[PDB]
Amino acid sequence: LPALKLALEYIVPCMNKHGICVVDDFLGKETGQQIGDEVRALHDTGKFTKITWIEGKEPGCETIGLLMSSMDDLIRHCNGKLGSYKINGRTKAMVACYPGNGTGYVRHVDNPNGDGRCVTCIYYLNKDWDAKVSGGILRIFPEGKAQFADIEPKFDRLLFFWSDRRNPHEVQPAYATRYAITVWYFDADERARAKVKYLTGEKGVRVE
Ligand SMILES: Cc1nc(CCc2ccc(F)cc2)c(O)c(C(=O)NCC(=O)O)n1
Ligand SMILES: [F-]
Ligand SMILES: [Fe+2]
Repeated sequence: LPALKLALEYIVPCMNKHGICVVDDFLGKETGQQIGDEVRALHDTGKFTKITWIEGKEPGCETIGLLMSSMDDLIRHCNGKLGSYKINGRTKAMVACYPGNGTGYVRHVDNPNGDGRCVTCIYYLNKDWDAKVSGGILRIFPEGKAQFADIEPKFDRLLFFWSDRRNPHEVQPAYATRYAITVWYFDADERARAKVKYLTGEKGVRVE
């Protein structure tokens, strides 16, 4: 369970070099399947509008909370070494469902205009996923780098990449149901001025 070694000796150098880092078998089969059940259960609450946002404290979402906690640990152990960013917080977890009728997601930059988000963190929970059959590959186009990077939404896979213009990415069509959980980490300075100019933050919330 050497998270400090994983962070300093793998995640950090990997991100500084490529701006993309893949960590396989993050939480183990049992934990990953637990997350799968929690995520599929979100449907029966009618939470999906498909995406839903999870804080982690919700009843029936505590394994998701475990994942988020683990994610936070790795980031905490990195602190100060991921670029010149200073991570002071994150978003809630966004749970995405691609129904699997050829539905993907068009090429886009997560944070093109500086809303504070510096690192994207994705966990995939698709048990026995085969991208040969079911597709759903995430293709990232790292800025200036040669070829693109194809990343299978493999079960229990954790992915990190820069959120800014350096990593335009698209999700290729899914031919089976494809779930992912995403958290975005905030850089202190970028986030500070983002609250100044954008309708983001607590003030960004609608009241009845
Ligand atoms: C469903 C989904 N939505 C967004 C952005 C939506 C958004 C817009 C504004 C916001 F403020 C917050 C979120 C993504 O970027 C990805 C993605 O990149 N998936 C990669 C993957 O699953 O492999 N998927
Ligand atoms: F806030
Ligand atoms: Fe994205």
